[PDB]
Amino acid sequence: IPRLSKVNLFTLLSLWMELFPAQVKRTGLVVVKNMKIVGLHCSSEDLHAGQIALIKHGSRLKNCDLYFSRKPCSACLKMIVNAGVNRISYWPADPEISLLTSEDAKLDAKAVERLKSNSRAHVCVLLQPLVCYMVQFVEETSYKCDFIQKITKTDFYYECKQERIKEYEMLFLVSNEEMHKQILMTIGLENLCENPYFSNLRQNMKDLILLLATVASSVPNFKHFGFYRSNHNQSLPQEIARHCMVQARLLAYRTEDHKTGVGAVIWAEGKSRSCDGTGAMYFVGCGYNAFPVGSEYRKFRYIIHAAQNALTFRCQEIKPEERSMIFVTKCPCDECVPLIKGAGIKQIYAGDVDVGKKKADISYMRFGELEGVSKFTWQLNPS
Amino acid sequence: IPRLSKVNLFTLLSLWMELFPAQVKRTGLVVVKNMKIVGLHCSSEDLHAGQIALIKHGSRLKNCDLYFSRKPCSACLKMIVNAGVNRISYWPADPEISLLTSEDAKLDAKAVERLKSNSRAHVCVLLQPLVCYMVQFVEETSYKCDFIQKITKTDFYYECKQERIKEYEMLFLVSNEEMHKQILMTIGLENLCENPYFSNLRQNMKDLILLLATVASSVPNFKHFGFYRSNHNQSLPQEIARHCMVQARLLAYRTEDHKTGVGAVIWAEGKSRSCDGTGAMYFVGCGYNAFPVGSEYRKFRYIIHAAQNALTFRCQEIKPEERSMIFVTKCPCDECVPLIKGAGIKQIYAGDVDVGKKKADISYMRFGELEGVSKFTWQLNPS
Amino acid sequence: IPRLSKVNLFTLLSLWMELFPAQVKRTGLVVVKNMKIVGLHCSSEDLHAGQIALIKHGSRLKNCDLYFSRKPCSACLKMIVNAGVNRISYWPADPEISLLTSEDAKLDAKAVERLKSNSRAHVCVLLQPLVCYMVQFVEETSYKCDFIQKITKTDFYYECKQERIKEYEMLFLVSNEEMHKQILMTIGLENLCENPYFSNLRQNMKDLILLLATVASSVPNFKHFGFYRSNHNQSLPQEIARHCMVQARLLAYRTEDHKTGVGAVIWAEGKSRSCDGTGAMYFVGCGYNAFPVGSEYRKFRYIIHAAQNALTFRCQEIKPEERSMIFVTKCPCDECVPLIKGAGIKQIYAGDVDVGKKKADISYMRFGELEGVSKFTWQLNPS
Amino acid sequence: IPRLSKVNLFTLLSLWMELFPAQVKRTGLVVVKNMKIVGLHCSSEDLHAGQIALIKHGSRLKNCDLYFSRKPCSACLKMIVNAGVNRISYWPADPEISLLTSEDAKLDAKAVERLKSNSRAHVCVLLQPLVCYMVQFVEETSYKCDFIQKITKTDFYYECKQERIKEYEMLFLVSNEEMHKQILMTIGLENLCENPYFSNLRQNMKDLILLLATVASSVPNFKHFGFYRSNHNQSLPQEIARHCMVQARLLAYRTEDHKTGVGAVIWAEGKSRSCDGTGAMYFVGCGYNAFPVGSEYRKFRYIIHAAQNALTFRCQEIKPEERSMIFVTKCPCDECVPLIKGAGIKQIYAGDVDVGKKKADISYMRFGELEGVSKFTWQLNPS
Amino acid sequence: IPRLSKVNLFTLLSLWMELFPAQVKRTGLVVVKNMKIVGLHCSSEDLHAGQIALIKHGSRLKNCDLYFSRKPCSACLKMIVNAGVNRISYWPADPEISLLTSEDAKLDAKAVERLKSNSRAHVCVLLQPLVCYMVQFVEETSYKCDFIQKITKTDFYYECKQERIKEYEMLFLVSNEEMHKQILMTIGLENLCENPYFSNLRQNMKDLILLLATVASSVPNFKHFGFYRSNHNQSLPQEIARHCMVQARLLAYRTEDHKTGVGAVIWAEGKSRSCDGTGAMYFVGCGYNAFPVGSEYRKFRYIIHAAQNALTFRCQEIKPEERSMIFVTKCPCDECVPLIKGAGIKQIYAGDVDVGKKKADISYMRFGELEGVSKFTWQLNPS
Ligand SMILES: [Zn+2]
Ligand SMILES: [Zn+2]
Ligand SMILES: [Zn+2]
Ligand SMILES: [Zn+2]
Ligand SMILES: [Zn+2]
Ligand SMILES: [Zn+2]
Ligand SMILES: [Zn+2]
Ligand SMILES: [Zn+2]
Ligand SMILES: [Zn+2]
Ligand SMILES: [Zn+2]
Repeated sequence: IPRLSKVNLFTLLSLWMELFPAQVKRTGLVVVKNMKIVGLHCSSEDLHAGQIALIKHGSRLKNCDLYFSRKPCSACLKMIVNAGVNRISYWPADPEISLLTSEDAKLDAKAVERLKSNSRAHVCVLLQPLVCYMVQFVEETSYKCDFIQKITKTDFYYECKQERIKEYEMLFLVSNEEMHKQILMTIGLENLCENPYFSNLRQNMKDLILLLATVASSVPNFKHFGFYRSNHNQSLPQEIARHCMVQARLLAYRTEDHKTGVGAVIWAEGKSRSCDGTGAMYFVGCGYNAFPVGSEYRKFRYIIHAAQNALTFRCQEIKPEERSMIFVTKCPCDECVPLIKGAGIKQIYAGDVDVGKKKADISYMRFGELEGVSKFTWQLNPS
Repeated sequence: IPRLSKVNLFTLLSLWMELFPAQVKRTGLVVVKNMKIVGLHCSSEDLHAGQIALIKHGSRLKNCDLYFSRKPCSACLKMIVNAGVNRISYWPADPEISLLTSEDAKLDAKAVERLKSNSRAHVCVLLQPLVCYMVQFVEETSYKCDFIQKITKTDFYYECKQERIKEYEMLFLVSNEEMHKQILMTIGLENLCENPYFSNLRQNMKDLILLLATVASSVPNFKHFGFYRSNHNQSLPQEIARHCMVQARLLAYRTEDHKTGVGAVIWAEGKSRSCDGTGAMYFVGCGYNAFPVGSEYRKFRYIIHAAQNALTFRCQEIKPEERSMIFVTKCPCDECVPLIKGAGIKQIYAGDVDVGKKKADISYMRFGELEGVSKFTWQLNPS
Repeated sequence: IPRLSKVNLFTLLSLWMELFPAQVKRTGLVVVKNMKIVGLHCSSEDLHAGQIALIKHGSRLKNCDLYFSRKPCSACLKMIVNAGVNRISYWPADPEISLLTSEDAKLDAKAVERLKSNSRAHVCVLLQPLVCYMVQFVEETSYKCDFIQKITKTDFYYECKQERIKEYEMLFLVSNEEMHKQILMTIGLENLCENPYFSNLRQNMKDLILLLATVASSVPNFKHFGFYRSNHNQSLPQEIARHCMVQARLLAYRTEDHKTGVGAVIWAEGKSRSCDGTGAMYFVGCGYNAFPVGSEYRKFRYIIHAAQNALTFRCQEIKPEERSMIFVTKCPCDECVPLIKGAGIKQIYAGDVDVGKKKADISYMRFGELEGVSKFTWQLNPS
Repeated sequence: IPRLSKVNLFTLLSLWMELFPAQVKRTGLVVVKNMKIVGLHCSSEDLHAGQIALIKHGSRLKNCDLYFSRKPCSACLKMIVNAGVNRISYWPADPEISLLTSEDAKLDAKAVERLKSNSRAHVCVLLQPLVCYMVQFVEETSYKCDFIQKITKTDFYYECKQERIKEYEMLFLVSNEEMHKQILMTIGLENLCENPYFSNLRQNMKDLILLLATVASSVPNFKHFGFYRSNHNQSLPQEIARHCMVQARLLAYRTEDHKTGVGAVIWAEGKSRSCDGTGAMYFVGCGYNAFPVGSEYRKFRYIIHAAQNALTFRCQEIKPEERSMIFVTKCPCDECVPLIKGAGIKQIYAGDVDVGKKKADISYMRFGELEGVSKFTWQLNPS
Repeated sequence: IPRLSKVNLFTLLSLWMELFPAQVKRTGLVVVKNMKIVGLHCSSEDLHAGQIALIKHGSRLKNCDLYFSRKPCSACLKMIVNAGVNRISYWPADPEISLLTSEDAKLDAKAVERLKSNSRAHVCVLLQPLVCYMVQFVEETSYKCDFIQKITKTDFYYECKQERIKEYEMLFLVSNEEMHKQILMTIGLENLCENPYFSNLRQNMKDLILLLATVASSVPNFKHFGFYRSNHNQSLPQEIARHCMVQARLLAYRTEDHKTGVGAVIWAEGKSRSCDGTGAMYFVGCGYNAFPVGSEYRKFRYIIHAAQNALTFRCQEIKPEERSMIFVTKCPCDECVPLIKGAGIKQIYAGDVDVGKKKADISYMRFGELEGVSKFTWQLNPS
């Protein structure tokens, strides 16, 4: 099966983080340390994505790969290169200081280039072309996901997917070819301004947005479907729950071991005010189905599930007093439910498609009779 | 004087952690990083020792030596090797999935062997033969310990020692040679099934259990003896206090310099629910008398006391809101009492034998007149 | 412009930490890791500076540069070298155990020498001579600082300067050459007892005390001037606020190339008891105006402000429930105010000379319109 | 079987290197890098052992453990601590500048002590007590060695051992307790001047000399026995061949889990002048019959032979123009002969006791018809 | 005493290497690894300095600081950064492709700037201002050097110094204000084109050429003075001997703390053809008087002499077949002569001013009767 690239996932997550529900445009950000995500940020109405990462992490940004969805401003670049970041990737579309307006915006882009030159920071573009079968694979698996299939049991997917394609291309892409060349010249990408490198970057940029609109439509806003109980115990806002579930869906395409991909993400809600664009919520960990590191490949009994990787490679600890949520694309197995409950995760969001089913090596019986953790599943509103 | 080996102490502590007061058998665990204990776990009624370590530590298990008291199951082994552990030692007896019953257990043991070979971490047995004088030295010092000597002032020790020997032999040892050979064949120790490598392992396994029963009897349940106030402020359960004190007694035999060994262990009680087999309690730090690292050797003004090493080489911080207590085998000196009080440790458990004594380079006067820290000492129940 | 030496600042801060408001004398301490300050400690009436560092840091003292204001005692030296400190600088004045009295004091100093020889850590003296222009540069800038200039708007600075010169000479210096030679022979600096290496050390010691009394007088006690609100929300004690502001003033002289030096320090106040000599307050971070690490380069557009450096290279995290204070020598700019507010810093202490100004590349308009953060500025008491 | 310690072997080899045939006494030296010998030196009539190592290695002494047979003088110590050596072990009998005479010698020892104090090099004594069965094991295995058995088939061994004991103890040991007491006071070993540490060190020193005289006598100068060919190509001098064979015989006691021990050493003869005390010859590599660096568990099929270890962990390369010879205690097997011939080793010195024998997992048939390499075997002089 | 800076000495040596006797201009180069010189190169008539370093070192240029005397061309820069060099310092007077002529030269400079921008290696200028007493100190000591004093005992020094000042400033400096201003604009040094940074760089550049002309005149071509034998034996060409002696004379000012600074350099002559600008002659090692590294500090007894540092920190080995010679400013002591003779150095060049003298802790008696090593001393031609 096709496997999503690491730099393509961190780029896709950065674009998705820009769409977190809430002259200078919004910017998402992914902070990656040792090829593991250690933070997902968004630009609040007060601060920037590159400045929130400095507040949240500080000197811990040393030797970190930062993936912005817009080129960071001069103020936001000097602070992160001083922190110690070694790689700053960005989406080659309109930067943070909107060039589609100004003298200040155009002059600021020049300052970034001078700052990029005399500094050792690898401010570059890590965007990569996808595999030919990747876009077909994502569309095929999205229609079979636990969320589209749940609605089917109640044509709509393609209709909703087209709207996301329109919405995510007037936001993450410069439709005009002449406008994009101006931006690429202004942000120090002259070698990418000439064909076929201009068309290669543009095609791949459109290629990744199609994948994002395909994944984002797999957890759709449609006919009042959301995450609700089957009976803290309070549900998240539906916009946040769907956004965090798409993050798990994106991680599900990093799966390497099984033909069916599972991805999980852990989010916790602070009890105090926060400077991030996500609000009180912050990112705890993420993971996907994979073999143990080192190629440790009965074939399913040597895999680390999505929930287990999230609890293993987590940056922030689970605060007992806080409300911490986990978003698993599928029903947690009998192996992961004790770990999720044991780790102190208060709420579980998943798709109750495999619930109650016993297989040869995996079982989904503990999820249904789980006590102590609130389980929200994709379904119609009981009210 | 004989000095306990590092791998022998981590093996003994793992066996002792299995006896923490509270198909698949209980397992103790010692997580060691940079030759320093950074966690003492036990198998809860819900989770496993290997899975609890993943929850408590996560990715911090990287480059860690884990000492189980039973061979971890395939589920627990795949997670810890994924986290990045370095050396998975285990007690070469009945594994976690009990072989003394089943087809599922035998298949699971095979699954570990395939995972052991595919993976990189060294799943080995670090059990070592004891020094010839070690067992005699341990018995000699245990009769002169601050707890047995306190009892005599108010023949019994050997009577209690024999009972522990019987109890710990039917638990940590396979008495039947036929049964043990089946286990060693099943758990991949084929080259330890033939003599003299079969009697060597069996003798050493029995040799360490004799040492454990000797140390465990030095803090005995006898004539309603426990840790009570000499007159939070609430005492720990007597089973927990004695268990944590034997941990300090085990560390006291790593004392390299001074003729009398003192060991200390710090435990803290969380205010929330926990997934560990020890309950709300968790391990903060441990230490013993030793010269400053790097062989920095009066001969007593260059020694780092047991309390000071525990405060120095501690994994978890002392939470001011939590109830944290320290178990020191001997009365804390006038040098360690301010450090224990200053660090925020709420309770002190020790043997008030040296209390009030004024030696040349060491004094025990500040312990008696200590304000702000609850002091529990080995004595009769006042009520 | 003159730039303060890295080891001269850590030496000056250690002397200043000894003056934190509250047989054995007080001792200040600076813990430096990777050339960044990770702790500022004083000596409480119960504990020592070298023992408080062990409590606050523990094993985190590994590979740390410790700058004491007095030579640590044998008890304090053995604990820090056990932790893993590599370099222990000290002020070559009277040590912690006062030699200006005793047989116990003189024997303890000899014990340190054996410990210093036996151990590996570099117990040395890093005091360095100042630049010729440095001493009058500090005096010139101090008279033009935001605090002396504020008073003049309401011939006095030199009277304060002389008083602190007298106060800091009878405290940090041994005026008698006979007494100092005895101390230097006792504390193992026998090669510094002979000229010209005896007058060189004494001259350097006098130059730093002259510089310290110059900086300390820049935030004077003249009249009723203090840090009051420009109408938690409660002000710090005036002695603490002035002391913490002088720390920022000392950091302001590490400014890389900018003509005007700005320094910031962040302090937080815990709600529980503490063992430190500073009380409940602990040190969060420090910084100064400087270009991004790696010598990055309109010239002001590529500089990291004092507040931004403090937020980046901070050891402790900003606890939302605690009281956090930042002391910036100049008025925070429009770049730093969102970061200080975003980071959760509850109170701002700063000057108000530049408030309301609109320069070309910098503005000070958001400070006046700041909501949610208490602002304290150098002014007379409104009451 | 008793396995010789690393620091005991490097100490034993340093003593043996002092006996290389050729006010200030001759000194042997072993240079160890990554626990592998990278040089064997002796004090020439012109230079010192510590100065020859600097010439032969230079900056390569960085992070190396040097094992002298006498405490290096001030000139030798300052040059090797400059190079960057890690540990400088020595035999605590009599330093290079002999104290059994002078004011200059006594003054120099004090200079070494001051140089040790202010430097970070671990100038220590790594001498360790032997295992109880070690001395008996060496004695019994020496009568069954390939060289004593050869003479037997043509009571003498004990007679040769006794005279070696007299010679080696008179040279490597200070017989007078008072005289040795003075030396340990002079060379900064006061803590070893008090019983039982004075008797422990003295007993351990005699234990290693007894072992050395046992190993040295195993390749005895009895009658006209030596290493002769079986009718370059010229034989080494018999004193050199016997000395180098004992080196290969001392390595034989590092054997890992194999009842019969095999050790190898490779020496090459330079075509030009040399500053070493060994003459034109230099040390190429050493190795003992042992398992791979990890574990390899028919059990003989996974053990690395002595010749293979020497060719693997060799410091100097085999120059085709030079005359290089290898000394192996046992006859090279059919597996090692192609490697020795292939590596370019010109001459082989061995014991032809098990030559021509074909065992199950090992054969010795290729040695008899080895073409291109001159084979010298322990035998009586043909003429 | 003033001490020459590291980056300030490697700059001086690079300029001096340009003057090695033999459109595009000759360029000297210093390759520095771990703050130790590992190569001195000059631009041959067929190759460039940056290309000879690649041939001589290859991949060993990784993590090396290269100090060119002219900015390397685009061809030379791309290969050295491909090798993995760390810093490329240069003398900001005129690049390799001379700008004082062309369109090709001006275009080439732009290519270097683009190459430096998108690459990672620090192409910077490490030139530093001299200490105030430095220039006077060198002028005073040079008149008292072994070579000026030798001629004096046979006013001239100042006359030769002025000629070197006239020659070296015409070559290493751009006298015209406008021409140097244009070059700094062309080579991407616009930040140094504005006062006072234009006058600062020009003044410091003049200070070093004055320093170089002062040192280069300390070994003058006055009358028929040269290095001739006191009583291979063949001497070097007088131009080469004087040039190599000035290298030693330059390192004499790197001496840690001695009024009598001593510097040494070792050179060897290959028997075959070479691509370097120095011919078959290549650089072996260099050194100066200094205390042992590691804070080491009868003061002269703990000083590693210039010859000893040269042998310790040599890069190339002393090949017996080649002709290798050492240049020491002072007469080798009785301690360094055995090491120079032992290391295999064939010839010694020195100043026989203090030959035969016997001080307290140093003697110069062994140099007079040194057999086996050819000795050449500064004297009049015996013909
Ligand atoms: Zn921005
Ligand atoms: Zn699962
Ligand atoms: Zn388990
Ligand atoms: Zn104590
Ligand atoms: Zn102290
Ligand atoms: Zn600012
Ligand atoms: Zn010597
Ligand atoms: Zn063999
Ligand atoms: Zn070139
Ligand atoms: Zn010398």
